[PDB]
Amino acid sequence: TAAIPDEIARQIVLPEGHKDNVPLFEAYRWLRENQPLGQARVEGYDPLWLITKYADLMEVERQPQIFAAGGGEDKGSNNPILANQAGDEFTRQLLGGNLRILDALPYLDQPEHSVVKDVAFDWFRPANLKKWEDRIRETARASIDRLLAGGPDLDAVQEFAVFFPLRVIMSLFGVPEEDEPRMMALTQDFFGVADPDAQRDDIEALSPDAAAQQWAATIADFYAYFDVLVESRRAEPRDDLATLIAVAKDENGEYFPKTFAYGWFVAIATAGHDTTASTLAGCLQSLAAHPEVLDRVKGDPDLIPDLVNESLRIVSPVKHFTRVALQDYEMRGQKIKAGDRLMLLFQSGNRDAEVFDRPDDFDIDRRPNKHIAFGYGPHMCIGQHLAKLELKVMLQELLPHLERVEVSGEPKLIQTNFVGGLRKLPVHLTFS
Ligand code: HEM
Ligand SMILES: Cc1ccc(Cl)cc1
Repeated sequence: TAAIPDEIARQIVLPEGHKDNVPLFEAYRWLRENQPLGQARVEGYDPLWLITKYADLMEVERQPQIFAAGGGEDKGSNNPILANQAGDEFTRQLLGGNLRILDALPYLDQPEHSVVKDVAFDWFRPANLKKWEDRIRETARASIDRLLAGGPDLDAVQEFAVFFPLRVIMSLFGVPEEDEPRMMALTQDFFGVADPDAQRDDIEALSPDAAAQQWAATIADFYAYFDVLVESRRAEPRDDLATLIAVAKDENGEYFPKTFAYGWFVAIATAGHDTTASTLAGCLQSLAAHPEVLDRVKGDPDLIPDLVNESLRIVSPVKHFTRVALQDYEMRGQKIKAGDRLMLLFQSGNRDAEVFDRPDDFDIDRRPNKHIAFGYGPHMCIGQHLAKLELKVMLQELLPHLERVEVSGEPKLIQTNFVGGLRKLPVHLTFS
C-alpha cells in the first residue's frame, strides 16, 4: 500500500532520471521485483501508478473504455504525455481549461480515435509499404556512400543515423529536401523539452513550466509550417502522404479540421524519424558490445529482422504514455481509483523476466521476440511496419560494409522521460 520510495519514483518520473540508462533500468527492475504496481508521489507531479510489468501494460492498453488517453468524454482532461503540474497548468491557461494541445492520435479516445486513425490505417499496413522499399533502399545506399566517404571516425548519431530516417519520412511525406534541417531542429526542440542542451531561446528555461512552454512554442512553429503544406495539397493534391492527410474528409464529406492534419504531421515529422534513428544508433552500440552478433548477421542476412526486433526491445525509445482510470479498477492486489493517472513504462515491460529469459542480455535468438516497444491496444504504434522496413533495409545495405564497430568516446542520451535514446555515439568503424 505504501507509495513507491522517493528516490526510485524520482528516477522514473523526472526527466533527469533518464540521463543515464543504468540507474533508470535498475529502478524499473527494483519495482518489477519489489513493488510492481505502486503509486509514485513525486513533488510537482500528479500521483502516478507506475506500470512496470509486461502483463499489466497489455491489461491496461487492451481496455480503453476503462483507461483513457485524453480523459474520455471530457476531452483534454488528461495529458497523454507526462508534464509536471506546473506545465499542465500553463497548458490549461493557454488552451482554456484542458490539455488537448494536439489533435494527434495520442490525445484521442474512441470513437474519435478510431475515426481519425482510419484516415491513415491502410497506408501504414505492411503490404501498402512495399511500394516504398526501393526508394528506401536508394536512400540507405546514398547515406552509406556518404558514411564510407567520411572515413572511420564519426558520431554515429549526428553524422549518420539521424539523416536516413528523416530523408525517408520527408520524401514519403512530401516535404522538400531543403526543409529537412528545419524539421530536424523542431524535432530536437519537441523531444528535448527537458534536456539541458536542447533549450529553445524564446522560452524561460528555468521556469517551473519551462518544458510545457517549449512544447507549446514548438507546436506553434510546426503549425505555421504545416498550414502552408495543408493548403498547398488541398489546392493541388499529389501522390504523397501529406495529401492523404491534408484532403481527408469525415463521414459527412467535410474536411477534418486543419488541426487534425497538423496533428498527423507533427507525429510523422517527429516520431516518424527520431525513434528509427535511436534504434539504429542503439543497434550499432550493441554490435560494438557484441561483435560476434555482427559476424553472425553478416554470415546470415536473414537474421536482420531478428536483430531489428532485439534492437527495438533493448532500445525501447518511446518510454511512456499516460492513462487515466475512468472507473475504479483492481489490478495486482491494488485499488486504482477513478481519476488516478497511470504511467505505462514500455522500457520496463521489455525487461520483464516473467516474459524474457536473461532480459538484459542482447539475444537475437528470441523467437518469437515478444517485445512491447510499439505498445499495445488501439493506440499501438501506427508506424511500426515502416520503422521495421527502414531498419531492415538500412541493415541489409550497411552490415556488409562493416567489419567492426568500436565505441571510441562517451555515449550521450537525450534527457527525457518520453522519446529518448542516443544523441551521440562516438565510433571507430572498420570498413570493407
Ligand atoms: C522504432 C520506431 C518506433 C517506436 C519504438 C515507436 C513506439 C511507439 C509507442 C510505444 C507508441 C505508443 C503506443 C501506445 O500508446 O500503446 C507509439 C505511438 C505512435 N507512433 Fe510510433 N514508434 C516508432 C516509429 C514510428 C513511426 C515511424 C511513426 C510514423 C511514421 C510513428 C508514429 C506513431 C504515432 C502517430 C503514434 C500514436 C498512435 C496512437 O496513439 O494511436 N511511430 N509509437
Ligand atoms: C511516439 C509519439 C507519437 C506521436 C507523437 Cl505526437 C509524439 C510521440
